[PDB]
Amino acid sequence: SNSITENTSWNKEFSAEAVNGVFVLCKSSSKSCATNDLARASKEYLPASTFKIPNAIIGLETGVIKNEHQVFKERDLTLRGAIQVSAVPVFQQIAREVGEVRMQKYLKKFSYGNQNISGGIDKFWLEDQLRISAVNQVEFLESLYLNKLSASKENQLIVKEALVTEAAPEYLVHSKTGFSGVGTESNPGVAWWVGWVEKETEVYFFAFNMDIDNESKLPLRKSIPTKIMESEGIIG
Amino acid sequence: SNSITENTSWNKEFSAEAVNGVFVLCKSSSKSCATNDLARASKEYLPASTFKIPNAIIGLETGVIKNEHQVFKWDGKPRAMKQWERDLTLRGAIQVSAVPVFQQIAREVGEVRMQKYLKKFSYGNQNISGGIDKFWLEDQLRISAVNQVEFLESLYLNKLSASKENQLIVKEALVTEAAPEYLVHSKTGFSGVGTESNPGVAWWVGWVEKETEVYFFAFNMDIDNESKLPLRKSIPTKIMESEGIIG
Repeated sequence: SNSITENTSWNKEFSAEAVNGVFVLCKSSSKSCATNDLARASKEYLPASTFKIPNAIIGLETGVIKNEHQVFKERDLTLRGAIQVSAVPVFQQIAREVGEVRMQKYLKKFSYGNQNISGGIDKFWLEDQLRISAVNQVEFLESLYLNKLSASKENQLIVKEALVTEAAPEYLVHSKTGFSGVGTESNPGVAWWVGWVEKETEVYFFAFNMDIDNESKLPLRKSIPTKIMESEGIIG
Repeated sequence: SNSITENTSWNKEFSAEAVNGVFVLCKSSSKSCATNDLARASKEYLPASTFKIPNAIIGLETGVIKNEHQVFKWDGKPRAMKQWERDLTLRGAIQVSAVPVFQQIAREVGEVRMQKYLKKFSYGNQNISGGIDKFWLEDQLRISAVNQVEFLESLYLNKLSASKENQLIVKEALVTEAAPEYLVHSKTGFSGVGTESNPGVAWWVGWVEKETEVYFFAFNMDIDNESKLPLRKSIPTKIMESEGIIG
């Protein structure tokens, strides 16, 4: 069995910046998750570039992505290079070569959100038909961490290393940002930060999302979760 | 086939700190390497904890290390450093240089398998004599900075005689710095202080993966005082910063 609890110890991190959002933090050894908002933790949002995680695994499994050091046979762009920069055309052509049938098959195997890829093969992760919750993101990342997705162990290891974003002697942070855009005041955009931390022998999975109606607030997608995980003694 | 070229453009990074040492830097591949000291670049030295890289690969390929998520449990007995007195992951044991974890891996691998893999890996003089749990710390095993680059390039390319999975597990365990522009994979080593006339050796070896290019590096220096240990990272870091590789 696994569990989730709602806490209030992190509410001060959101209200100080007037941010509507959710953080989900799961400790692997205890199979326990904590969140500031159970309803928003289960609410499905378009994934935007957090979709580069399953798209990279599917691209490698289908053979569309050549290897860790060269996406396609920029010409010498590495998989990590494509995940960091926007690389809009790169993941568009990966999705096109994968195709709707195989993309649908793998998102069902991965239990990835509502699995609705309607709206166009090269932009459905932005069309707002495909949606995934913060809880679903941490479940998906735990499966990737354990090499339990329906993909080769090698391809899961390649994507795990490509997602490293911070390294310290005591921990490794794997993460991915996403941003749908600013939307409007009545219908704001969504900004994500999802990932996990390998800290000594413990592993912490996390997923953050927030309403955003101004790119001015974009830095908060990393600063709020960073402050929570620093207060928990996980990073920093 | 491979060429080693000696330049003087990094000599001030060494003379400013009164350090006798060598830096080897290769862009893309080991086909062309640059160094401050052609003779020292190929001179073989005790690997010390840089040996944890092949030892980890061999531990995984022999099954002594069961898998990626292996935890090395602390039995509660005294260890030489307090940071080793705890359960450790493979990355944890590598990052804190937990000698006793790797001594037990070496004992379980055994002399016959250890010799076989160092021959497959072309790992320096491949001399493992003197004690299965200390040959890389105080005996006759020797490897040069150029050989370290060649070995790390093979690992980067998944060309060592080991599964691709096991090479990927060790490569992720070696990550030491991450930035949007690059990942640094690296390992330090320090044989000990020796004496003023017969100093020890300190190492920093690794590689830097950028968006479209890779750089392999190996540094070693004479050291007779622990106060000089920080130079094993500061000299090569200053060189790679001046080359626009990191920072």
